[PDB]
Amino acid sequence: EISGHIVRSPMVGTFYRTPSPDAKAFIEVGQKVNVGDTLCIVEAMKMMNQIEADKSGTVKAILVESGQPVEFDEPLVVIE
Ligand SMILES: *C(=O)CCCC[C@@H]1SC[C@@H]2NC(=O)N[C@@H]21
Repeated sequence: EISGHIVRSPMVGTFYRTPSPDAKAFIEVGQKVNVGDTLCIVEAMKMMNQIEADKSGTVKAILVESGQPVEFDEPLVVIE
């Protein structure tokens, strides 16, 4: 059985769950995202790699661990 969809970081940077401290937190666990919705930023050299969920579904968890540097092909967020 498939485990949904997993999003692996395309490059290296810095994962996160809550951008601008004065925000509403990005797509965290138990969250709902639809093809066309935001996801999160990578923060690679100040590029704001703000990804946008394009597979719809409900986030299951994160393996990259926000606040931690990102690496090529890193499960940023796994959707259910
Ligand atoms: C880049 O100019 C310096 C670091 C910027 C950090 C960014 S702002 C939105 C995210 N939230 C946070 O705490 N850090 C990320």
